[PDB]
Amino acid sequence: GMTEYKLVVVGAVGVGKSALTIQLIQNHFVDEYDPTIEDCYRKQVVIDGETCLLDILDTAGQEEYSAMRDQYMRTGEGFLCVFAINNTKSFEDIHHYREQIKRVKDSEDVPMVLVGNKSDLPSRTVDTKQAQDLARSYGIPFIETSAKTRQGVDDAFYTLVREIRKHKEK
Ligand SMILES: Nc1nc2c(ncn2[C@@H]2O[C@H](COP(=O)(O)OP(=O)(O)O)[C@@H](O)[C@H]2O)c(=O)[nH]1
Ligand SMILES: *Sc1ccc(F)c(F)c1
Ligand SMILES: [Mg+2]
Repeated sequence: GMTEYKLVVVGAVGVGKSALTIQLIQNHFVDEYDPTIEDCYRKQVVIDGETCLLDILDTAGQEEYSAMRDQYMRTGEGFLCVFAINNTKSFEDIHHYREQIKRVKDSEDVPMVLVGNKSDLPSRTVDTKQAQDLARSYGIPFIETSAKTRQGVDDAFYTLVREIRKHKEK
């Protein structure tokens, strides 16, 4: 089979995890997608000339059993840590997600990309400089996206694949 990357999209409810994922997969923007639905998507793409399969888990937070969260964190190779630029709490929540993924994988070397979504809105509580500072402290890229306009969306996902590649070649 073609090379396969397992990606997991995490972050506070309402930040745009579903909208980002559906924009990547189906190239349209979804105004309303039930906040409580968690689903694994598949999409064949070409990244740096490489035909590959993306398995993307669009997460929805708490699970029936915490075992289920741990399972997808161990399976996942890379994580999109998403906040919304007009939501400070969602930015603060990033610390929790960073910690929890490292904790479950018991690793200090977990491919991640920090994503500030909703960049199309003038309304902004988290400046680029603040987000850049956090990503720098993690040693990971920061990308601003808009699931609505599509800006930055392929970059967010493809960068995460490239981060996974760097980990795997070690
Ligand atoms: N303006 C704007 N709205 C967005 C963007 N991404 C998501 N939304 C809206 O934010 C709300 C929550 O998005 P959703 O994808 O369901 O967030 P999730 O809970 O993280 O899965 C929905 O009403 C979306 O239409 C974006 O990039 N720009
Ligand atoms: S689509 C998917 C399901 C589970 C998982 F851990 C992933 F990384 C992707
Ligand atoms: Mg959702």
